[PDB]
Amino acid sequence: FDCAEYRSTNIYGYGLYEVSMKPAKNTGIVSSFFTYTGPAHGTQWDEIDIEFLGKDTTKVQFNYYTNGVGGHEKVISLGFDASKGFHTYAFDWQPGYIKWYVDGVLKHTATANIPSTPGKIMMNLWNGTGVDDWLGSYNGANPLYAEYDWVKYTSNGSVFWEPKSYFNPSTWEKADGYSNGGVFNCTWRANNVNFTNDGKLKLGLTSS
Ligand SMILES: [Ca+2]
Repeated sequence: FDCAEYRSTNIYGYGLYEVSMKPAKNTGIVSSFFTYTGPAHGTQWDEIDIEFLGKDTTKVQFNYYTNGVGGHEKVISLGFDASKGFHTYAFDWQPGYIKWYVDGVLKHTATANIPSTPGKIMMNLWNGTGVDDWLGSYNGANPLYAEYDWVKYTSNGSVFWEPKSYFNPSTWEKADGYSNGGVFNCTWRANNVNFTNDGKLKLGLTSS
């Protein structure tokens, strides 16, 4: 299986991160929006996540890692099926808290051991292996898509607006030609990152 990952080339810090998206629906997969920096780049592993488990798109999972330590998973019920339309998901990341919102409504707050290292904005779609309890087993269904209409990052003195109508190499990069291995049971392919004519980033999960 081939999957997809899109990531910023720059780093961003504290502020409001918003994305308008529509995750894919299927057992065994995840569609995400998150920030990330790792020892892979050094720093210290700090990451804030919005993950949609395809097994049940009526919920969304929030989580974070501070210094390689995670386990802050919070599953919230949305009140609607996320895969049926675009909604706005955001997280307000400040030095002493992370606040998550759905369509402008506050849904979760965290104040413990909050990350502080600036990272890249990343979006991916992938199928797991060895985590059937978390994601359900992946059944090989495909192609599957996760779509993103726009991304916005607002700090108090700047705004990063990305409407996703075309590929901009100075700002983003596509993952390609490798697998994360581990529970990621797919290889990242640049060809699986496409832009629709109407201005949406469309990540796909396909066979091969
Ligand atoms: Ca757009």
